[PDB]
Amino acid sequence: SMYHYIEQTWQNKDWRRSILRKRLIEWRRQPAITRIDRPTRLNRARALGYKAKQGFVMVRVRVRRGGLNKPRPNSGRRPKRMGVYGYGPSKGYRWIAEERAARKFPNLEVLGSYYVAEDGMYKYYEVIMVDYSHPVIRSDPELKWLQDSVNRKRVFRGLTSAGQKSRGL
Amino acid sequence: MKVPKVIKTYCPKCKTHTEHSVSLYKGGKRRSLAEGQRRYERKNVGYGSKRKPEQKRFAKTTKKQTLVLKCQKCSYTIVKEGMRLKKLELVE
RNA sequence: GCCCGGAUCCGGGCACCA
RNA sequence: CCGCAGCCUGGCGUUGUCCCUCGGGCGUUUAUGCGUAGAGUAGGUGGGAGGGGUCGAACCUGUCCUUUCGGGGGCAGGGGACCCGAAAGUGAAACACCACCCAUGGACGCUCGAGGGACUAACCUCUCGAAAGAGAGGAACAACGUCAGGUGGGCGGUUCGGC
RNA sequence: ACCUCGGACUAGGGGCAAAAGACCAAUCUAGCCCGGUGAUAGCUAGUUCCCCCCGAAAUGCGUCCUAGCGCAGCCUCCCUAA
RNA sequence: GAGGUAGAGUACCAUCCCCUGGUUUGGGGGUGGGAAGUUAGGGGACACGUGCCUCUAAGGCUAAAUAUGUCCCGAGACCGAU
RNA sequence: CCCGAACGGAAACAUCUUAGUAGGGGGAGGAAAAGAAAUCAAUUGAGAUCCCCUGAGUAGGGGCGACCGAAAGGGGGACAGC
Repeated sequence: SMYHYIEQTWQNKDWRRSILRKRLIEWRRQPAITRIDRPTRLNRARALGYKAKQGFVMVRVRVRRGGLNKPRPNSGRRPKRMGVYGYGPSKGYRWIAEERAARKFPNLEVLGSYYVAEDGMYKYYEVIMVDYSHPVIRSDPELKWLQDSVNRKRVFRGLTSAGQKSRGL
Repeated sequence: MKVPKVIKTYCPKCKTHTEHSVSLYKGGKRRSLAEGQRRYERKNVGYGSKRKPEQKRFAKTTKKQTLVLKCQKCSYTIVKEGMRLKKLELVE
């Protein structure tokens, strides 16, 4: 399939990593949460459940890498509980990126994510989101589970793929 | 105190009195990967105070001098109880 | 326990949870 | 008694293009050597008294480099051909030839570093622009993330024996 | 560097101080409310009916121990044993 | 009988931090490196090798068995105006 | 689902415990969450998840101090799979 060859050009250590560097220069200027027209990696999107119907949207999110933005305590602590450096959010940056996308698009449900790039200050992810109220999605037989109100806003309760991994499941 | 280099005592392997060569005891290297050194390093990761007690007050000035005797026929070694002295002058 | 310098000892900087 | 922030410094990442130099190594390339007794430069282990000789030698005369100028190492011609000992000294002899070592310097192809210089397109700063985008200056440093060492009553927890 | 009024800003290990540890709603060498929380107290006070039988110790050693405890000594109750 | 397919910054490694009974062995996160891909991968209490045994990560969904009590019915060696 | 103490106990106290508790922020439902083995155990066996009685204060962690602490297996309740 052509999807097998998409993953080969974007694989590991390649001349393609000269093309991808040029994109990053543009991506650093666009807003931190943007809707994009088409997935950058169709192999990753189609495996996670993206289709070419209307109601599927693609969002790119950039976050800031590093550890937790943790302040030094100001009241009295034992020496164990006074340390700052080395802490990272037990939630992954992949799960943090999905959460910020679900804030800006409150009518869509997160289906998956994968990252696309990385530089010295940010990490970039792309999130697959679907509109559960469009009549095209409402009639789909493979997403009939998405008509249950318990299956909405799952990203906030750790029920996505990135959340299951981080819960030790 | 002076002690000879060679002493004739009982070799329990040979079951008789044989010649022995005399030396003073000296310890080895601490050998990281000892179980109590693996545990100490596992305890020093993270945040906290000084983890373990460390001696500060010292009273003794000498140390117990131990003699090591090696049986010159079979290399069997007997280690003797120590005794508080200044420095055992082992020269013959 | 070290390195190093100086006449086994001395000095300097680092090693060292009964 | 201890911790933790802040600060200083180094590694890794973001971080790229051209050089030059130096120091390591790998397979090669080569030519250079005086504790004393003595024909005299024994630095050492061996084959080796034969090795060179129209299968062209010992010798005078100079250009030249060098050294504890001691003295040896290389130049063609004049010479158409000669010297070391198996012999004399040395705790260890043959400039009798050939090998390796200690040890000097340079060069080939490869690797690793370490330093210095330049550049602009990342990154940063400013200006214009509603935005899109354009211009100027700096620049692979700064800045940020992460790890490591130092400093650190700035702040936090505590201990401050007994009779 | 005068006195005073209305509006506004600064919030608790924080503010504001022509500096007294002053002031921050009669509260300040760290405000108040609610929660942790019925915090801990070898220390102090109280601890509610009758009769009957037996009946002490204020000593030794160890203890960051001498206003406390552990091990022995001394009281009481039961079984055995012969 | 012959051929084709099987989920990537993912598994894993070093280091730092927090959890954990997880201890030279478990889980998650930050930083750096980073596969194989069916002639493949994972696991079988330190690490590796050889047999044997067992499974298929990195894409979702899924009744019943249970947790609660604002509320409605019933019950009770509950209280009885401090 | 993330962030996250101290009082107290250790007869002092800092690793530890208290406790991932109290608390803070975000998101649901009449239930939530989990859920169809890259699982267990051992001479080649069992067979998704959850809850109760056990295994068991066992293996194991710890100034190896105070203290902390499983899973497999056995008996049951429901017992689907795409």
